[PDB]
Amino acid sequence: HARSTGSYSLVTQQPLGGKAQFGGQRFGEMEVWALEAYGAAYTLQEMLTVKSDDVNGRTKMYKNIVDGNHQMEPGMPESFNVLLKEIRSLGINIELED
Amino acid sequence: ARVTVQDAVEKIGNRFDLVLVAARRARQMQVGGKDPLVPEENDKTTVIALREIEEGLINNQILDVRERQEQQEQEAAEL
Amino acid sequence: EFDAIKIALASPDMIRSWSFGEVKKPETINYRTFKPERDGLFCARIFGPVKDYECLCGKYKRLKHRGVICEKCGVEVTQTKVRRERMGHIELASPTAHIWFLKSLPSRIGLLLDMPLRDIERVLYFESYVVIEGGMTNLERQQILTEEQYLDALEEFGDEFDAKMGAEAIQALLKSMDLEQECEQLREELNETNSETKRKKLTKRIKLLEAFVQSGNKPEWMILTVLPVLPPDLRPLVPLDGGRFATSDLNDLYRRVINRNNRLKRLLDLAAPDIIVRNEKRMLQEAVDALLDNGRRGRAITGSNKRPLKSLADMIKGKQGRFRQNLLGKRVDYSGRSVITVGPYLRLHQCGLPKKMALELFKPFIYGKLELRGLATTIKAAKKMVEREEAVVWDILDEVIREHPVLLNRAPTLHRLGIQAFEPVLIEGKAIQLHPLVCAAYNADFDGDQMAVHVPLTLEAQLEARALMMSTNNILSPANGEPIIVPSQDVVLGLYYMTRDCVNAKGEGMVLTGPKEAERLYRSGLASLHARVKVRITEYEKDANGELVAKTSLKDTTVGRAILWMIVPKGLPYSIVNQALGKKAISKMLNTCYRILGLKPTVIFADQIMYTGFAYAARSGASVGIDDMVIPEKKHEIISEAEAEVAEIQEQFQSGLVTAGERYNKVIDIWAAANDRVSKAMMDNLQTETVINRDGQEEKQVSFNSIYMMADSGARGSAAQIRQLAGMRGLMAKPDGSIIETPITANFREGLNVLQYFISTHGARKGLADTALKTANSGYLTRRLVDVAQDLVVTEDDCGTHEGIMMTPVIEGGDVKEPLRDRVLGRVTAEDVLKPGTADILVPRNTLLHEQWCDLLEENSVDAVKVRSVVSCDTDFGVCAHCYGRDLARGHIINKGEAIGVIAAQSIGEPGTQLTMRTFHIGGAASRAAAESSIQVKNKGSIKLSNVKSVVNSSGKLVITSRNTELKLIDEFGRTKESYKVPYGAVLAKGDGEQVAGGETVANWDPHTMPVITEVSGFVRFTDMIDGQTITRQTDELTGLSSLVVLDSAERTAGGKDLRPALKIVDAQGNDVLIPGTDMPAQYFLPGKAIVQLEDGVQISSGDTLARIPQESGGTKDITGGLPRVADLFEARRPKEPAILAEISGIVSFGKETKGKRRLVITPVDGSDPYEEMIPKWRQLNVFEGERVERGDVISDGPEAPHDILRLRGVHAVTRYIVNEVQDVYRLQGVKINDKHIEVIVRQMLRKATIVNAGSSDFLEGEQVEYSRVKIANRELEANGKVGATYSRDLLGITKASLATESFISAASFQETTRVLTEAAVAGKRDELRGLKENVIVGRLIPAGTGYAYHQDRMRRR
Amino acid sequence: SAAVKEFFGSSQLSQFMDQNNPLSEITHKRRISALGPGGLTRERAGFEVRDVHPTHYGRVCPIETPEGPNIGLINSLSVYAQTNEYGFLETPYRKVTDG
DNA sequence: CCGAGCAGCTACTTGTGAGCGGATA
DNA sequence: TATCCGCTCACAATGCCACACGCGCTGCTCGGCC
RNA sequence: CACAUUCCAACCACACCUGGCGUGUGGC
Ligand SMILES: [Mg+2]
Ligand SMILES: [Zn+2]
Ligand SMILES: [Zn+2]
Repeated sequence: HARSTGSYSLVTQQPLGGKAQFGGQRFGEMEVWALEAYGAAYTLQEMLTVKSDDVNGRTKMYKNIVDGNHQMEPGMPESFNVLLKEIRSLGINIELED
Repeated sequence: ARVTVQDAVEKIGNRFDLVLVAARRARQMQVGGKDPLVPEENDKTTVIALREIEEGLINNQILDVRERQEQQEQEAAEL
Repeated sequence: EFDAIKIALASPDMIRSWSFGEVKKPETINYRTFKPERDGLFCARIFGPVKDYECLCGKYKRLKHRGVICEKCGVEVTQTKVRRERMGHIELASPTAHIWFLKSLPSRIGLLLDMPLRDIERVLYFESYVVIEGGMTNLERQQILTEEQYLDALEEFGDEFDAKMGAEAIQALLKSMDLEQECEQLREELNETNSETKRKKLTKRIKLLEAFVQSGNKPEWMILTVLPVLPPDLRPLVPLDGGRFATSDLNDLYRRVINRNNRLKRLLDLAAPDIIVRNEKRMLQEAVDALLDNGRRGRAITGSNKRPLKSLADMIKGKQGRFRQNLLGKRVDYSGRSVITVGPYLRLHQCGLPKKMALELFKPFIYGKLELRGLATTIKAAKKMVEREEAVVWDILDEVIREHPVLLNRAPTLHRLGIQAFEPVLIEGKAIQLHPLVCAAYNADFDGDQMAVHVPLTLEAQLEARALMMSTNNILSPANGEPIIVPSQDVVLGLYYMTRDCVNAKGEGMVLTGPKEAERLYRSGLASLHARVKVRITEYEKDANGELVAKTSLKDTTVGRAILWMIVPKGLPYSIVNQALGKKAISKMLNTCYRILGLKPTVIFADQIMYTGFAYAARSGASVGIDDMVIPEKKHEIISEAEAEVAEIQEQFQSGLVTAGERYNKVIDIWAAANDRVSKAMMDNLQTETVINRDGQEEKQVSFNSIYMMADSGARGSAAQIRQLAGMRGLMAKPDGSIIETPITANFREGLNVLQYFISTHGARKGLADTALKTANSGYLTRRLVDVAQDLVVTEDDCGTHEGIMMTPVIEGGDVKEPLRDRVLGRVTAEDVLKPGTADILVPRNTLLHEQWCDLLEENSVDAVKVRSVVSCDTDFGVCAHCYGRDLARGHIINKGEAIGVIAAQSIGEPGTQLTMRTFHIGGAASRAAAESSIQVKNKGSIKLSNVKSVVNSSGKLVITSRNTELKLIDEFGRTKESYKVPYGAVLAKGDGEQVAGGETVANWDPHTMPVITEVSGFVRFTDMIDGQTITRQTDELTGLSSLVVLDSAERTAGGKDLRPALKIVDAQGNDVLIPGTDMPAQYFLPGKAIVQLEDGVQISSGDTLARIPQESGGTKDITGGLPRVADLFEARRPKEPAILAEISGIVSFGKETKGKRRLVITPVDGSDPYEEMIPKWRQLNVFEGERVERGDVISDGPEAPHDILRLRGVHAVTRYIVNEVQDVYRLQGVKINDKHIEVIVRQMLRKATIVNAGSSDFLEGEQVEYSRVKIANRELEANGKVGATYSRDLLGITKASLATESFISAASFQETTRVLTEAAVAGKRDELRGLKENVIVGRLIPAGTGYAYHQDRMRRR
Repeated sequence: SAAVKEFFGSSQLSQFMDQNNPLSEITHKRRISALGPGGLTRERAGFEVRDVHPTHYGRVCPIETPEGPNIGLINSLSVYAQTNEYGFLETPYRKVTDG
């Protein structure tokens, strides 16, 4: 089973998996550990948000690739914003600085 | 083609700066519109960049010099 | 873009500012129409337009009315993505408390309000009043009362005395609380009081108050007055099939909360009775604090299916919160998964990939390449062509994967090799063809394993995968310098068959010109494959410079070696091929090839090795058969002799001479000897019966049996496996762990009995379930270790220090467990290594230890070396490259940036899959006693005594009056080879510096007698020993002379407690002996349980056991050295019986007896006794009242604790002990791990510190401050004339280090989410996201790999 | 009726048979579990329930067990094993006289 | 009417760590 | 009044994949702006 | 006078789906 670009979950804009639904695979935490044990900082940074979570980054990356542009934009992981909003829903205030 | 990069690690200080300068060269060759200084053999930009780095005529200092030179050329043309 | 993240409390005004409306209707949507409600949980004007650029009323739907609101609904027409961030609020009528700040254990309010949590809970659940604004009343202002205590006291005062019973009461208490006044009062109280627990409570309260007043927070904000709500689309709610909708638990939570709030408002509007409104307030509090964290209050309410409900806290904690499921590890696009398959033709650098998989993965690249050529003008045409899969798209797919590598990944990832990079070649099929020489590193067998594939997708990514993650660039394991590309069973079996020469075959004795002619003659069939032939080789040797001198010489070798010589490059000599070429042989061949020729030719060398091995193993025809496994003909007679022996043993037992225990032991040892004999017989049988006539009579050679070829070559079979196969299985185990007295006298080839097979499967199910249970513990340990890790990277090139650790080859137990070389290889020396020759600088400081360096060091016979370490590096927030050493995967020093912690945690957790959980190995499973103190020796050397304190007896031996004495053997070169612990009172038949041979006993000790041996001859008297008060007379029966018994502190009454039995070595005149050198009276104060058989007035000997005090020896104490052992070692947990040490030096004594337990006083000559201690009355005392010992010496015999070790021996002794213990545990199994990993692990483990005296520093004495922070503060103070601080390093368990970190997000990702979140919120903490994991959770570049330089560039900006 | 229906339809023991071959049917109907109500959980089971006892001879097979999360908790009844009237595992044995 | 909120009809883990009495000198 | 000890509560236990399935009923009472 | 836009021969925009969570079973 494989997936280039399919649907995304509604709770958070993350690609699905499995074979029944057209979803990819899960980059497990041990995989992240093995990647950061190597170098590949750009590789992890793209595998985390550009290919999975960036609501406005994956579309831009696809448009660049189909136009012959192998350059990326970091943006921001959507699930990070989901966690921000979830903690904000509680009685705790989190905030990004300058 | 390219199978090993050990000689590149011999020519550059480490592997991180090596891959950084290789990515800069690949960006210059693919979207920057620069010609490869080594005749390719049906290879991607990464392979020819690694080859030109291994030949010893392209590194971080040389890339910075080339960037400064193209900047100077831009300003000379603006005159 | 943005800097560090800040977290603090949420003020009600801040919540109202966040809110874009208030939800009042508890309805979500309608049944007939799917449009949202007016102002329900799902609203339009509060959160946003449910559709893109379309209002709710449909008035403003065009792209030109966007940006304004409507006139009836008032919805700002925009995209629906705005609903992802817009929030509302609920205006709570009765302010409630936050269950997090109330159930933190310790709760924030419970410590801030100096009130027990029980009373706060009583007040919160509306069952007992609490008074406020006491003033002129007789009651205390903070006292609590019940309903009766309120109604009986209301008549005393009703105007000024008030007592509320809600969260509003504690809210008013918070509002009516001063910060500076209470802080000053508590500071004065801490300065005036003198206690331990009270002082700890006071300093915790003052730290809490400081965190309040310093950070921008206010206490009264803890009482939630307004409730923020979760954005609607983020709430799981989707139309299911039919009228039912798939909702979320948070929906029901908010529903019930709004309902209870509305009911409470209605009850307040009608002025309900006090009991009714208080019950409604209690119900609303229950609703809100179940919405916050359900199940924490005690009653886990359910919403549907009678299952525990999901609250907001559940969406963060555990393995299913945002951190563990949606932040750290996320599902990625352009990924695939498929079963693995052996690919034997592809090169080591490449791999196979299915055609359909490659097509589905690289769709955007194919679209781009189609749009490039004049093939597809738009995306629709290219998509249709790809779906049709015409003949014009396959070449495009071949071109886009010309040099575009991918990433292969195993499902369980242990170390860096869990993900590798490979160039894909397209194959027609549905499976992934994998190289055989890398699956071994993957630990992936081909029995149905499924692996994943990922795409780089970026120029930087492709270049990194080709440069770093490529298989060729990873040939040395990051744990040990051993090459991880060691060949597998098939290729090594093929090569062993190719090189195993016979005595007579086709073409034996002829001559060949070169290897090509040999290969021609072999493939022609005119000659055999293995036959002694004289050929001519043309080898090449690397000179001092880059020259390859050629030499042609006639050798006499087998045809197989000559043929294989065409594969090895020119650099290697011929002696590496002129062998049997087993597993170790080919491993060392590949190692030498990589060492001499580098990396570039080694890859193709290994590829050709594998190709030739596969080809020749296929051409050979290796096969195991029934006739291949031979049974020893004399096995039957050995079995009959063994059964006769066990029958005569049973006869002896029935004769009543021998008991059951000795009978069982004899049977076990007889069966073990018989099994060893039959295994040796099977081996020597499998080796013989291979005779071939070469113009002679018999030329018995190495056996050519296929099973022997598979076993001896180390390909797949081992000695024990083939022994269980051909010979008898031997002994088995019972449930408890013992060995059954009836062995398995059968084998696998022969029929196995029913009961024998039953016992075998019973014994094997234990080991089978072992790994299935232990994999979870291993994963948990790996996660804990990596969470402790990844907080340090190589950020400096040099620290500029000289401290390190004294590395020396451990020689405990046997001769030596490991040399010094492998323990210093790949490191840098701190000081000048001193050769045995005086004043030698043969190894200068600050130099990396290469291969030739350690070779010369071993040649010079160096015993120990001070090597740089990580615990000694002074780098702040990281380590320096000049203190770690070699990379262990590159042939050079470590670079700058690579995360040492992550690779260290991975290399530590990898052998977890090879460890054990529990076994009968508890150290003395067979037998252990102090009578073993008869210490022999293997080799010849001179004796050396450490901690010298001993005398000589009149019998000619040497007696030892100490415990810390150590015996060492100095060899003929000067180094140490044997080291042993000299027990107290050992019979040292030798002397210090004496030359003794090997094979003789030098010392011995009594098993069950604590010696009180004297120091000089004299006369003994009953000094301070009165019969009937301190001693008793229990007459002997078999010794003639009776024994005077002494009672312990348990049976002795109070009449003899103040009298301790003593022995005074006096002369004939009356004055006692004087110790030579000092001016102290010589007496031995004997404790209880002393057996004095010696009479009075008799001339005692120098060093004779007078009072035989029986010890408690005879039991096992070795805690099982499995995965729990290393887990408890890293967790720094204290053992059951911790071996207490000596805090201060000097003499010791016993004071107040039975103060709950025994007491003890330590009085030194220099200082006083400011430290008392409690000692149980069931633990033996090594030191007595008269013996003076140095601080840090053992008192209670047993397992030691790392905390006391660190606090009484320094930072180096504790880490040396830790690394020695963990390396012993790992080598017991047979797995090797470099010490640098555990070294950096422990270095990270002791990151925290405490203060003794504040001095001129700003940190208080009762604050656990970070080590590097207080260190840089001390540096700043050293720059001036002020004293820095008095810091003390304290060790904690690995799970605590992931929490006591300046970064709170790194701890929130770990377990214990709620408490760490509350602790960071109450203190207004802000972390500079300086690390790796936090940089992932935020989703940016990591300051470890290639992006580390990027971070440096970001630091130069600010 | 609702209780019986939910017990027969949705429980830790009611499961649709693995209808792929007669062997799986036989080994699934002769399957003895330690989970469910009144039994242990695979998450909280020690090394004692997993191990097989010599008393398991002829009463439950010691070599048939699903390797993985539940080793020893899920077993299969012996061939000649019978259910005692009281609810125990009975094994047949031939009576042996003097000769 | 509609909708929404609420009422009658679990215990073989074990461990580790921290907190709360508690009782004894 | 310090302080060790006993009882009680919070928190922890892979990872993936495949399949299957599922959500207290009926009734009663109170409240909402075309 | 001025701001700001302006609603209709093919077609570009109006697309496409349940890991909420649990349990059970099986495999590596
Ligand atoms: Mg497998
Ligand atoms: Zn509208
Ligand atoms: Zn350093």
